Amino acid sequence: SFNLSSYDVVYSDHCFSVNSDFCPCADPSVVNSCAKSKPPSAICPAGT
Amino acid sequence: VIGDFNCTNSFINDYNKTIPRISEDVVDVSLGLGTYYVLNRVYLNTTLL
Ligand SMILES: *[C@@H]1O[C@H](CO)[C@@H](O[C@@H]2O[C@H](CO)[C@@H](O[C@@H]3O[C@H](CO)[C@@H](O)[C@H](O)[C@@H]3O)[C@H](O)[C@H]2NC(C)=O)[C@H](O)[C@H]1NC(C)=O
Repeated sequence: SFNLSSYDVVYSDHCFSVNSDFCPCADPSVVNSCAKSKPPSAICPAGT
Repeated sequence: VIGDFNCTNSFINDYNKTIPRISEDVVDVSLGLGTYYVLNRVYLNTTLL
């Protein structure tokens, strides 16, 4: 929930669409690379 | 994979062909197939676009 005050109204600015099979989940084969800019990884459920 | 839940975890195969039996007959609408009636209208004995 958007924790705000008792009289606050939330409005969106940029709405982005994406396909069904999508999640910000890196493949578990990102243990180490040569760029030293490894993002955090997490296992995503099947179907994406 | 349709959903994100496990209904049953038994009797799962590996691979197959599963060729869809596409019909050789094209969509024929000359008899009225694929059309519906206009909402709250009759249009008795006439042709309309
Ligand atoms: C809405 O859908 C999600 C996704 O299907 C449901 O989350 C799933 O809930 C089931 C049942 O609690 C989880 O199964 C359990 O997993 C634990 C390990 O975390 C395992 O020890 C148990 O034996 C059981 O198998 C499943 O993991 C979980 N999946 C995810 C991705 O969170 C959720 O419960 C559904 N909510 C409602 C209200 O139906």
